[PDB]
Amino acid sequence: MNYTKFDVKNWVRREHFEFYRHRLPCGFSLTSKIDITTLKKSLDDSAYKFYPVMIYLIAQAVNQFDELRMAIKDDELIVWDSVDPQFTVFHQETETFSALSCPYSSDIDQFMVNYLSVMERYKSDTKLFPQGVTPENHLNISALPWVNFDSFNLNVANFTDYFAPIITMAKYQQEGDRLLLPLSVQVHHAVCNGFHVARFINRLQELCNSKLK
Amino acid sequence: MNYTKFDVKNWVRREHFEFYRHRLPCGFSLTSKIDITTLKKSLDDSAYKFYPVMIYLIAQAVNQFDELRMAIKDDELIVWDSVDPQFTVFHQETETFSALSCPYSSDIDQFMVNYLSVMERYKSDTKLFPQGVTPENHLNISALPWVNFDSFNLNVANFTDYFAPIITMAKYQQEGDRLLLPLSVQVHHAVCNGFHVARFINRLQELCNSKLK
Amino acid sequence: MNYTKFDVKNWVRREHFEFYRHRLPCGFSLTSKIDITTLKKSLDDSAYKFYPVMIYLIAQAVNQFDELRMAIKDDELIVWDSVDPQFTVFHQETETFSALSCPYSSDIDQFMVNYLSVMERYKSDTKLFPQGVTPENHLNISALPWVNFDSFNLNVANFTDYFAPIITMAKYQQEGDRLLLPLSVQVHHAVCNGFHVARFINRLQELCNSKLK
Ligand SMILES: [Co+2]
Ligand SMILES: [Co+2]
Ligand SMILES: [Co+2]
Ligand SMILES: [Co+2]
Ligand SMILES: [Co+2]
Ligand SMILES: [Co+2]
Repeated sequence: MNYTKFDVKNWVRREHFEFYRHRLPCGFSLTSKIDITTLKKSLDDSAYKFYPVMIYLIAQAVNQFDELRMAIKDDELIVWDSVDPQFTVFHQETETFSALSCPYSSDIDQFMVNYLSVMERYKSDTKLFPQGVTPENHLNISALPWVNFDSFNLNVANFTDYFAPIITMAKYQQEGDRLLLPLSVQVHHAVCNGFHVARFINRLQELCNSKLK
Repeated sequence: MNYTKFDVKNWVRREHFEFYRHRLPCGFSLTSKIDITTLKKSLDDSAYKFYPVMIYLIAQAVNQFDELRMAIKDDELIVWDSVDPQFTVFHQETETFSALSCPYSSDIDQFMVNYLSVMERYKSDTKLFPQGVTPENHLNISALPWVNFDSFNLNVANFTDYFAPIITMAKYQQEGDRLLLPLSVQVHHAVCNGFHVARFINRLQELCNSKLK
Repeated sequence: MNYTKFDVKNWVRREHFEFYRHRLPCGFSLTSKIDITTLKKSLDDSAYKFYPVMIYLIAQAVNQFDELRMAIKDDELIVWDSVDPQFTVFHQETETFSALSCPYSSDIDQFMVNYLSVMERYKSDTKLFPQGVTPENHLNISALPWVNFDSFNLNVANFTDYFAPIITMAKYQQEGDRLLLPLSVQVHHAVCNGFHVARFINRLQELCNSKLK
């Protein structure tokens, strides 16, 4: 068991969780711009690719905060020890997207090897879920490289007890001397508030500004 | 009775109200940036705090327009003579937010005294609604001070006949020579359209640019 | 018959369509900024008005891509040969909006004549749908000229099998040496993905940068 059953009996956010879960079911999206000036430099002195490093960096930050790793399993509220990213891959020949995942690793070079192999194996597989069933301990990551956006938001009919963060990136752009990346974060309010989203974004920004390895 | 029953029989927006209320239930959110350069200067020559003045200023503008003060009471469509703001307060020890309100006043200094006392009284109260039942004649105001956003949007499951405006502020930032504040406005389309939201924002901007007292 | 019944039996996006249509009903909105510097120049050397040219230009691009012209008719998935725009008109005396449409034409001057006459005929008609029943082969276009927005999003209760794109424009603004127009695109995920929205926006931008006639 790769999760811990959360002591909700005793949880300080108990009232908050039930209000936003059942009283006023709510989630929100917010788009913010990440300075990736430093990151671009780091990439430049390396052989790492952009999409693969963002995946890694987002999964790395989601994995430092518990509230971004919450779920319901057995009608119980759990916390995943770790999450693996499910990212999108564009298929040029069909104009559709496939969703892929691979195991997260604190070792970036091991991450990269995991990524390239999943990519090699399923590159021509235009099914929606080429690997089958999505692992429950996941996060969704996606990228719209062709257009810059100031906003993005998913309008989903029903969102009951779906607590995995959905992260979307747009095309970066030169905003003077800075290179910025619009990143949309969408979460459920039962487990995550505005503070927790801000704390993830401040952490991701830190990481973009640090050495890769 | 602190409201007037609206003559809907005769209302020019009658068809519009029923279409967006029952035919195609709809609301929208929009985020715009308020120049608060002047405001910062005003604050600087004063002892007023930021969050408290924004609250006051938003409640002041919501209180000049009727359509932002609408509601259903008794299955009747009403207009509130006045509304009191319900703002959020962050509790650092629990990572949760409390919602508080206090009486609106055209006298800012009286507003401030109302604010500080409600704050003093409930500062350590991490309940969600420390004061109990929210007053019906309200508006929601909230602030995400830790992160700058270009967009924000609430995804609420059901929104039936909930006509109170929800306003969210982000961290301001220096956009050249200007200090700007992302402000998200979310409303129901039955009572408020794009014109009315724009008219509120143009009015709030005016007010940010004027003397406080 | 102004549509073709789509071979969905054989469609490469078959799985994608049913997943986002029934499994996880989903749509999204995204706001991007269109450089209309060139366009302003073109207008300047002409007698064309802004709202009318944007309408024309958006309808022109929607009409080059099939996926933006999809619908359900007879429980069948169709593609419209062509679509006519339904745009909004502000009535200053009532503070409400009317929705109007007129026939699309590859000849801009013919477009303009169609537009001016529909405008002349229904200018003082504050009904919501002054012309009656909206043509099925449409797109919605709207404009909020009074305020600049970085984001916009419609929160619609139910969106079942409604595949027509909704496009919203804000007030442009001078962003240094460029004049930019925030444009919000909202679509259903069953027929349109992030690639297809980006491809529409890249096409509209091209068109803004080209001669009118
Ligand atoms: Co419950
Ligand atoms: Co860990
Ligand atoms: Co009705
Ligand atoms: Co009054
Ligand atoms: Co089905
Ligand atoms: Co054609």
